[PDB]
Amino acid sequence: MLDTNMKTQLKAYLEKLTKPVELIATLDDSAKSAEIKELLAEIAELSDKVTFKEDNSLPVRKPSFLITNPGSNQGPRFAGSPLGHEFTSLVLALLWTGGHPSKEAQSLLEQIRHIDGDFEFETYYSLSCHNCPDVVQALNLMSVLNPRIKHTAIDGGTFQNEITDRNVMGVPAVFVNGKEFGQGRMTLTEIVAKIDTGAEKRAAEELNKRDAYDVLIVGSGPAGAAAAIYSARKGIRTGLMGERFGGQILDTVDIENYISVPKTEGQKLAGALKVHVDEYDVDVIDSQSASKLIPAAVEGGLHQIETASGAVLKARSIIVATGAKWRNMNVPGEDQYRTKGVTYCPHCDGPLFKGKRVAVIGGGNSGVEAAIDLAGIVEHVTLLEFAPEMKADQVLQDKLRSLKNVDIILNAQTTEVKGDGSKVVGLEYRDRVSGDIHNIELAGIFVQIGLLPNTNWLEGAVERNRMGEIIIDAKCETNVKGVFAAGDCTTVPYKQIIIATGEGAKASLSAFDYLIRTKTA
Amino acid sequence: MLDTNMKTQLKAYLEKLTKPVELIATLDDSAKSAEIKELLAEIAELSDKVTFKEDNSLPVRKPSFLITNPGSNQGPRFAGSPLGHEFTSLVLALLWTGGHPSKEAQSLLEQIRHIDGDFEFETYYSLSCHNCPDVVQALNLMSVLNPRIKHTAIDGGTFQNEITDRNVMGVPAVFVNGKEFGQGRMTLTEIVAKIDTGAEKRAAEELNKRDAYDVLIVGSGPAGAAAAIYSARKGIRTGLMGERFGGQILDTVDIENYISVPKTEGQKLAGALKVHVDEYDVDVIDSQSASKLIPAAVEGGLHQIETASGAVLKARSIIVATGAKWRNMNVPGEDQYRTKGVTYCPHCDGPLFKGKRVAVIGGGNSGVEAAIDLAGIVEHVTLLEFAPEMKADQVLQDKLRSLKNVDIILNAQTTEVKGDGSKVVGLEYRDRVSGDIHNIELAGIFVQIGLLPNTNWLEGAVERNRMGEIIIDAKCETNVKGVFAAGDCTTVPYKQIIIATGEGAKASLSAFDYLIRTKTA
Ligand SMILES: Cc1cc2nc3c(=O)[nH]c(=O)nc-3n(C[C@H](O)[C@H](O)[C@H](O)COP(=O)(O)OP(=O)(O)OC[C@H]3O[C@@H](n4cnc5c(N)ncnc54)[C@H](O)[C@@H]3O)c2cc1C
Ligand SMILES: Cc1cc2nc3c(=O)[nH]c(=O)nc-3n(C[C@H](O)[C@H](O)[C@H](O)COP(=O)(O)OP(=O)(O)OC[C@H]3O[C@@H](n4cnc5c(N)ncnc54)[C@H](O)[C@@H]3O)c2cc1C
Ligand SMILES: NC(=O)c1ccc[n+]([C@@H]2O[C@H](COP(=O)([O-])OP(=O)(O)OC[C@H]3O[C@@H](n4cnc5c(N)ncnc54)[C@H](O)[C@@H]3O)[C@@H](O)[C@H]2O)c1
Ligand SMILES: NC(=O)c1ccc[n+]([C@@H]2O[C@H](COP(=O)([O-])OP(=O)(O)OC[C@H]3O[C@@H](n4cnc5c(N)ncnc54)[C@H](O)[C@@H]3O)[C@@H](O)[C@H]2O)c1
Repeated sequence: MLDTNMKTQLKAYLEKLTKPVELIATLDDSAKSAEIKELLAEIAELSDKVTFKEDNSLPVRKPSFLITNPGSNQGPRFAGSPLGHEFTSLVLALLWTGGHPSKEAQSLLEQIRHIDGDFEFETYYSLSCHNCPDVVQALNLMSVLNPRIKHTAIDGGTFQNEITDRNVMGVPAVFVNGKEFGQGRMTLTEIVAKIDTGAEKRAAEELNKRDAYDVLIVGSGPAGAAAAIYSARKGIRTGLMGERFGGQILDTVDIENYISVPKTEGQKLAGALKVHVDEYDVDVIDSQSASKLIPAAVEGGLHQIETASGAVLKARSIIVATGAKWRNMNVPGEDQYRTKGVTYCPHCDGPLFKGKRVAVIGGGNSGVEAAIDLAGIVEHVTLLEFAPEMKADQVLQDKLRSLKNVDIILNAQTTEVKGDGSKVVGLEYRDRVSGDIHNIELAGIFVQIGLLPNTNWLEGAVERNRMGEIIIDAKCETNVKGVFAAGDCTTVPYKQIIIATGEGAKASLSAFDYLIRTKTA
Repeated sequence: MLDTNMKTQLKAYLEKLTKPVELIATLDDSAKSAEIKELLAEIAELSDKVTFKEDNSLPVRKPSFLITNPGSNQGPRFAGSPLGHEFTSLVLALLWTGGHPSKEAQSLLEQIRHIDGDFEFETYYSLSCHNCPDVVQALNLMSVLNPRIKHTAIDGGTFQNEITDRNVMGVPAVFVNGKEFGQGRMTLTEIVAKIDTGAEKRAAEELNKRDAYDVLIVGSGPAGAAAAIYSARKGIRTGLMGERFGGQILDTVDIENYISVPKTEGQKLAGALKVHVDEYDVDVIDSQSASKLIPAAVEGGLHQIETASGAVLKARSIIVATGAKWRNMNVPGEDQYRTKGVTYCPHCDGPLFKGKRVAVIGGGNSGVEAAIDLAGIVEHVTLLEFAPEMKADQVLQDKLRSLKNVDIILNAQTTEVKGDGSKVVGLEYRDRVSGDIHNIELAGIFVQIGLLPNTNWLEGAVERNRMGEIIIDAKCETNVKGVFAAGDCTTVPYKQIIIATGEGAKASLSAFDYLIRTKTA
């Protein structure tokens, strides 16, 4: 039923065929199926690539024909007339199946080439309908790429029997596996979204496709936030990846040394940090953990960060700001009284305990200094050391034995934090030697047993001191060109919010200075 | 007229005499003056120190007698009876004048021993009055110490003539140089305040008397404020001296990078800094300039700071935080448009000039980097260099010549900042070679010609790099034990409020650590 106009175009279009096409028909003696025999044999006669065969004992509609390459039995199936408005749908099916490429976004085409679900699409059309080809062609494309996605386009003029049995007022009308899909306009892009609803949001593929960063900051505590703002203000492409925006301050409650702010709160300062950040062009990535730094193999090239989610980001410059974790005792009641008397930092919370009795857990330098600190502010201090002797510098140990409101207890293992449901009221411990249990009444417990920088993921790539801290010069420079670090994760002598924010800003200005110096062409 | 009780005490009290006393009388034949002859000769007869002479041609009241040491004619003069309630006033005058000491605050006594004004005090009393001795004795004491302060105590029973001529309803009643002074109760302490109303508030003597500080912080910008809060929170004795509380931020207007605070203002942040400070025990000294550090000559001893006012303060530890001054062009209109388009820092203000044309003044590193910075943010940048070539690292000069929105002008001396009464609209300059005048239209002028740390007052005492910055390690330690430094005055690579506050806190924690380590007895 091809008109001469269609023939000439079709002859011209089949000249753009690089693979051999076969049309496999299933026909039933009716004059409609005779009309489709004629057509297939007309088309076959127009090209040496195109062969018309027929197999009339297949479990598919009659009349219909599979378009395919030799051997393989995968491709678009038309039932009834592939003419009218669907003429250009038919040329396209032959072309694609014969090696011509899709004229649309190849990213989607790969996405489609990899899909797991088994889908038969059967679209219902009729020859008169103007808006039906775009849906037909769409789902045609799909059937060629992935062999799991089958597609039968159905002319309503030939199957009024199926039009009624299954209600179809209005075409086009598609039916994914004997189930209503959708009607009217649908672009391929739009089709593929809905089909992969039970998709799997590969946000790691989102991340892998991003452009290189001018600076990528790893860690979104105070240090990294501060660095993100200073970087964004220079207008450079800036990224800020971290596990949890706000770092340590988020789990903090009463904060009284953020300079200029007599009293604030962790959740609030963290929100204030997020607001300042969003005042600038900063791609904030949350809930994402860095697992490896790969240093650029040449100056002027790019460093890489690997995430635990399997993504890889790329940056002209990196800033590490991943902080530290204070070690816990891991005893009953420790959790329960976190921020209600059990604390870590003596700098931050010391003043809250004037007049009160406290304990320091840990006999290292950090614990011993902490006790000499608290001793001046508070009424009584009890230091408890797990080992049979204190580890701290002698100078400090003698100074602590000099004060009149302090007790040292050796071989003392804290077993329980006690409180009243609201606040700490005491401590239980055992003598690791005789096994004897003991009780202290107090209002505060300062755990000073070790800081652990979050840097074991950097082993081998940047240099660390012997406590795990990232070694930095005054400019926050690491031993790798174009990698800087700021905050508690580094060798800064002290760990405070106000100190960490200053270092992030430094690291940012140092990173910018390195970008502008990276030479020329 | 001495009764036997008075004699016995007086005999006992004159035994406490270390110098020779002379009573010089002026007497007029009346039986009152005969009554004072008798008395003087009774007293003379009670001690070998006390001699009674009389000179009856002196320009003073009759009867009266000067009490004094031989030769010299200075001391308390009584007119009429020095008896009744004023008996014990008389013993005291003889004792003090004969070398016995004042039983009251010797600080005041030195203050009084040094006074410049010429004062005759004449107090009016009468024998019956209970509250008159304390005023009489007070002003007696004064007359012995300083020889400029004369004092005649006047018995009203003998001079009813002067009681009426000069109205005196109610005693005691004192008259500094023929002029009403005061009536009723007056302590010496209270007398001396009022007499030195035209005193001179030696606030430097206030400062010289203060106890040693645990830490003395020099400079009350952000760095020193931050250090004062961290120090005070440890409860140590802390002092914060500076020229002007708030440092550089006070003259600053729009501040958009104080981390956590999207927009604040200089005068406000400075007030917020003052409030946080006053939340703790910090002796704030304002309007006071340090002129010299004298390092302790031994560990465990005290450093000293000399002020321009001549005061000297003492501290176990010092923190220097005296900042820097950006160099000005010193041209007409520079002042006028300070904070209205003329600025110093490109980090702070760069973002305000998106789309705008700007100039950078200065072809050093700081200027050239600044131009490469602004070039990315802004539409056009014009760098003007006073010399015939730029000074900056070559790397940077080539990078600046690489950009497409930049002009370099050599031998260019800015002559005028132009505006519209509100904001900068352009710049005038001369070619230092041909002398030709030129004009540029712009909205911003970034002056980048040199930072000058405020540290020339430290020459020789602590070590400085070659740009004048105080050399510090990561711990803010200087090359002198127990002296630390923080903020723009030091070698920190960048000068920002958030960076300076972090350094002040560091320097504080480092200073505290040094205090606790300073050994033992
Ligand atoms: C209970 C408590 C109370 C405190 N109170 C005060 C106080 O009153 N005042 C004060 O000044 N300081 C206080 N501090 C300390 C203060 O919070 C720290 O100085 C500050 O948070 C350090 O900031 P930071 O940016 O360097 O690191 P962090 O705050 O620890 O933030 C680093 C961030 O990076 C994340 N991260 C870690 N590893 C990775 C990775 N591989 N990839 C991506 N992200 C990663 C971390 O989970 C965190 O979110 C307190 C700390 C605690 C624990
Ligand atoms: C116009 C302008 C705008 C700025 N805008 C910003 C901005 O938007 N953001 C930002 O982060 N930074 C900004 N800055 C810079 C910021 O103010 C500095 O980083 C910061 O003030 C440095 O603090 P500081 O404590 O180290 O020293 P300073 O702020 O300079 O304070 C030191 C103090 O010590 C005093 N002093 C000096 N000598 C002595 C002495 N011998 N004895 C006693 N006291 C002494 C000084 O007069 C001053 O009061 C700006 C600076 C200027 C000039
Ligand atoms: N300046 C800082 O803020 C900072 C912070 C952390 C570490 N550091 C430095 O790192 C080094 C490590 O010193 P440190 O004191 O942090 O660690 P440390 O390992 O040297 O001392 C830890 C001590 O805790 C004791 N201990 C452990 N578990 C205990 C428990 N459950 N109960 C009681 N006692 C227990 C151990 O016996 C040991 O004495 C030092 O050089 C220190 O100066 C510095
Ligand atoms: N990182 C920082 O924030 C910081 C701040 C200040 C200085 N520095 C360092 O100190 C050194 C000094 O560099 P710098 O650039 O501050 O100073 P510089 O003296 O090296 O350069 C100053 C330049 O200004 C030019 N100049 C002076 N007056 C001028 C005028 N009125 N008009 C036009 N041009 C004029 C001079 O010709 C000279 O080229 C460098 O090593 C720099 O890195 C660093």
